[PDB]
Amino acid sequence: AIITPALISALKTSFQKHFQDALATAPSTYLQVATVIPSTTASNTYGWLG
Amino acid sequence: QFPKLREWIGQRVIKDMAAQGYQITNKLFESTVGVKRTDIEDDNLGVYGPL
Repeated sequence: AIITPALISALKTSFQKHFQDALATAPSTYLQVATVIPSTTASNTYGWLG
Repeated sequence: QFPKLREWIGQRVIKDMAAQGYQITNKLFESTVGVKRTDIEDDNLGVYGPL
């Protein structure tokens, strides 16, 4: 008993991680309106026959 | 070079040689070129290969 503020303030406590990833919004909502096309290139040319 | 031989005139004369030197200091040279990395990455043709 009779503990100084530093010892109480000292990290006797454990550090969790439940805070992190809580606001992690799910990405990839753009796949519903867009398609992913690899380039491997400075530019891309798209030309189709009628 | 040693002095030329001359006819003794009555009393021999002490002469002296002439030595000289020559110094050259090193010089530092540089040549460089900068290129954007995307151009090298987008180099399917191979234009920048012989760099």
